Amino acid sequence: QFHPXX
Amino acid sequence: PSALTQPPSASGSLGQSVTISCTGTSSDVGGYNYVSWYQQHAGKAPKVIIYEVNKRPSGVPDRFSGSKSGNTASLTVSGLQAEDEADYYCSSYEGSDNFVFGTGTKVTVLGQPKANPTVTLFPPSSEELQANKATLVCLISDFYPGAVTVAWKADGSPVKAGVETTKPSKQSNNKYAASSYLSLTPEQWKSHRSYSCQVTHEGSTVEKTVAPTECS
Amino acid sequence: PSALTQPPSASGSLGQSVTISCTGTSSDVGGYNYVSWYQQHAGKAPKVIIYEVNKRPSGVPDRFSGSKSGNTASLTVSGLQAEDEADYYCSSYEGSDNFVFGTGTKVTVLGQPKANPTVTLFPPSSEELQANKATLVCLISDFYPGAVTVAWKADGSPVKAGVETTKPSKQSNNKYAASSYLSLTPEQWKSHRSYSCQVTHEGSTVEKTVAPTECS
Repeated sequence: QFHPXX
Repeated sequence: PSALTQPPSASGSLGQSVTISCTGTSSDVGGYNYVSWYQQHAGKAPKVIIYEVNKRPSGVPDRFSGSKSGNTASLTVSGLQAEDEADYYCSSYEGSDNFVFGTGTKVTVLGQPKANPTVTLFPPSSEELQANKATLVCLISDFYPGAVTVAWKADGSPVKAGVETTKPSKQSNNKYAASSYLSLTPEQWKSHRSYSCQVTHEGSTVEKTVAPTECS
Repeated sequence: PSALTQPPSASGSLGQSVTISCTGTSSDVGGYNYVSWYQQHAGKAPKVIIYEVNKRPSGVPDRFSGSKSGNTASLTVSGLQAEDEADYYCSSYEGSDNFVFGTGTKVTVLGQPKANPTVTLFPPSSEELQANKATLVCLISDFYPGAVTVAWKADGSPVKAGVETTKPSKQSNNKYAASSYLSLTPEQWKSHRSYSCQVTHEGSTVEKTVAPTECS
């Protein structure tokens, strides 16, 4: 899991 | 952190499409138009297959499809491949950081028939309770595809307190074996009406229940 | 798609320090302060330990620490625990919504102590015998290192067939848990004197015995 829509 | 609960094994023959459904928990995992999805292969690096509910990445096929119900986010692989074989995981966030991950799902291309676990539950011995130890074993045998989700009860109320479980190992007969335990005090045992062991495979869930007896 | 370059091992000692490096391009590990680090064990549900170049989640103290230089990121995990035995994958943002990941990894945490096993051997249950079947679990608990050689016997002369011994896997106390089943028919059980489990851990046998003449 990620960063951000960004 | 913790809770996103998907299927243990999701199986499929080469062609025959497969869906991986991931359910969430009561707050965070509701009015949430995120949820990404990952694939993790043999030894290799994880890849992003779906991002934010339904969209895809650059090098990703026309094959893969993620969706909404409310609680559940699906992933329908349409056109199954040997290339598609892998472990797969569903995501999310909360806090800013506090981002929850799925319990994992095998995707299997069937090369052997489907078997549903012969789930034998044992109590602690006359002797083991002479020893001032208490441990129960849930032996899970003779299954294919080879991903089981296990869960213990104490008086029907679900334990995550004393439990160690093993990764599923291939037997002599090409099917699989696993094993879970619960360790207590000889009084922690005696104090209850019943204990149980519940196992999720494909279609199946299967319980088995032991009550404390004296042998005296 | 092209992946980020890491070392495949990052060995430290129990309370030392370790640098895992992850290296990319000016398009990824260099363009954006959007590099993430992930902790994953042996088949398990897979956690995120640091989220936005340097900043940590909800509880991971100030010992899981990270840094960027230019084209290289680095995770300087301080004061080794034993728990941390894991595959540490990095990531970073490519642009145009997609995310790029690190190579197939592993930290070996050196100088942890050696556990000689708890061997718990069971009877067949009064569920099983009533089913006209008999099976006995030899549980091999909380041992380090993850090498054991299990062997069984009938009264004193070996059983090789009936037996199905599982592989080594981590307890989340980060030692090992493994099992072995010997599947009989209750006539073959009730005939004998002894039915033993003999397990070889690091140049020592641990034989337990189980017998008939009991309450079952």
